[PDB]
Amino acid sequence: TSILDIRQGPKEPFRDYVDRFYKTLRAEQASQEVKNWMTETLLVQNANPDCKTILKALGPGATLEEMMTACQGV
Amino acid sequence: TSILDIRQGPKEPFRDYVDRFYKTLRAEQASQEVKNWMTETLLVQNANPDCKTILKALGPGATLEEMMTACQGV
Amino acid sequence: TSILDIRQGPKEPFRDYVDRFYKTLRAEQASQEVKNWMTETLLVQNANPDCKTILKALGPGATLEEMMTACQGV
Amino acid sequence: PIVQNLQGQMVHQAISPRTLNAWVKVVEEKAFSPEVIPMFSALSEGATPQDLNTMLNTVGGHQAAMQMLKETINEEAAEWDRLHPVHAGPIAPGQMREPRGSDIAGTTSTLQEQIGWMTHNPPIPVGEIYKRWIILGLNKIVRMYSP
Amino acid sequence: PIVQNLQGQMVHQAISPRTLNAWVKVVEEKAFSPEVIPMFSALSEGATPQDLNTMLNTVGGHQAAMQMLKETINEEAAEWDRLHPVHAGPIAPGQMREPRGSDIAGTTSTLQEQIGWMTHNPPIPVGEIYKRWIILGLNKIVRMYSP
Amino acid sequence: PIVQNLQGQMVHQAISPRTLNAWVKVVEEKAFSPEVIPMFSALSEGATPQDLNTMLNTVGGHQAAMQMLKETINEEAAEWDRLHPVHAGPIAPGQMREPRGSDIAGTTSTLQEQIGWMTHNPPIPVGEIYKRWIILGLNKIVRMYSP
Repeated sequence: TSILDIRQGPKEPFRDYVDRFYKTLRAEQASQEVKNWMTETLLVQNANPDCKTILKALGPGATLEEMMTACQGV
Repeated sequence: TSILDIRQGPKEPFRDYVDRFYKTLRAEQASQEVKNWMTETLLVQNANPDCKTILKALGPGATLEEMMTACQGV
Repeated sequence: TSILDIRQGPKEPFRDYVDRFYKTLRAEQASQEVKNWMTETLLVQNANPDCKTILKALGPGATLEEMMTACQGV
Repeated sequence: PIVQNLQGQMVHQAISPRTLNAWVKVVEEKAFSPEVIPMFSALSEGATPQDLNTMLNTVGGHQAAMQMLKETINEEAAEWDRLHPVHAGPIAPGQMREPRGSDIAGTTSTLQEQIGWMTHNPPIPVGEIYKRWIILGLNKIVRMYSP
Repeated sequence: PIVQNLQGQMVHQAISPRTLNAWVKVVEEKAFSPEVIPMFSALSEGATPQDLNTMLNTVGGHQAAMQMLKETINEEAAEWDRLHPVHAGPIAPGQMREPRGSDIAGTTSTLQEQIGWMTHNPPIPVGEIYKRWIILGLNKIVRMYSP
Repeated sequence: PIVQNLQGQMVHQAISPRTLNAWVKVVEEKAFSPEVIPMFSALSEGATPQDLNTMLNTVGGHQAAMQMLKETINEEAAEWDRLHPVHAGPIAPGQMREPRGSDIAGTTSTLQEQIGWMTHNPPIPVGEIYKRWIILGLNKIVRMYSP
């Protein structure tokens, strides 16, 4: 399965999705800079509308514990 | 789960509750003095009315074997 | 469970009871003299009427193999 | 633990994983049963305080008991400090310092310090002092956890 | 790991498969539970950075946590470089180079280099520096993964 | 593998059955998962080419992958021969011969020859050259077997 095919379900907790992401990211062998680009970009983009909304409110500069606690009720 | 969310059931033995308390207390990383404050305070406060009543009769200065044997029939 | 609470059933073989006794006696930490007193006293006292009757006929001075073979059919 | 080497000196060697796991498994299977105390005693042969905290800290479950023990270890330690006062004047350059309750509990002492005390001549049995506190506290537990 | 040989010198020896598997099994069974940290600490006794990356890289599952840890290891490493600046002028022929955050993380250093630093006199405890970062990052995880 | 003996020399010793079985079990359980590569790397510490063919030949199952790997090993070997031409004139009596791709793959060399190259001064790391080919071919597999 390709990294672009990794997406969050409509009922799937973000948490279970983030695990899937760094597992597939774990099978990507690209430069770190590209993998940083993938992190800030693709993760949020394939996140579900309800959490996506939430993550837009965190702004930039956000870290994984704060994202992970931010989308917990969703 | 937060330490404030730890409470004793209406049919739950105190013993099973005290185990839950020092497990969650085991995941708190606060200063010892604060953790002493939590011990004397929160444990009794979230204890059930029947045992709570019992524990009020032990007075202060009480130790865990005496609390644990005090609320055994409850 | 306390040592005073150890008693022989009405259908329970003595043997299974004597095992229970020296297990609980194994969790008592008292002086040997007191534990000797417990041996000659409490064991027979909480023994069932049918075997109790039997043990009264052995008299004093009796040892465990003779008690254990004495109450075997009971 | 501190063991004797082939050369004929006492040196520290680490405790083994299937020893560790055997300690774990005993606790899993026999919980508060009395057989735990001889068992402990055998597996604590030649052990340091540091190794004894390792064994206590690696427990999972029975946290009410683990707290009761801790509090017994500190009481017994408080009692060590009470009974044995600190000694007169400054510590000699030629000598090493006397232990406190917390050095016996392993807390304020380092490993090399724990090896100094035990290997030195006369040796001091800080393991055996902690061992009695553990066994004493084990009696407390056993007596309580009897039903 | 780097262990003491019978002859009385510190030499490297490889870590054992049932040690490896015991590390695996702990993670399988107790996931993020606190007992993992003393457990880790025992199994990391005398371990190299190289062996510590081996242990982290051999994890399967919990990839969100594994990424959070990585990022903590790099932060703690970035902080090592910040706090300890590089030293004045060229490196002496008679001496060996001071480590950076990435040498501590094992990344920029070789094994023989990791053995130079630890075995040399004075020795530098690059294991124990990485160990705190691992334990610190373990606290982060434990605190998050509490429910 | 070729290990250091107590006397302070490098001698060959055989690999252990529960090491062998641990290699088998990894493959059984985690198939093409990435954790297989650090795992491999640890269990290949100090290993010969001969031992590496033993490990590859003892696989059961996943024969499409095993063939892809073989063919990668030969490609990487063909590339070794290309990049490193044979040397000028006849082989010296005082010296031992340079390896080819097939000596690295273990095929054309004998064990004593594999021990000559590795133990001799300078030593040549024919294990580490095969190891990269294995790891490279492992990447090929991992990337393909991603779904």
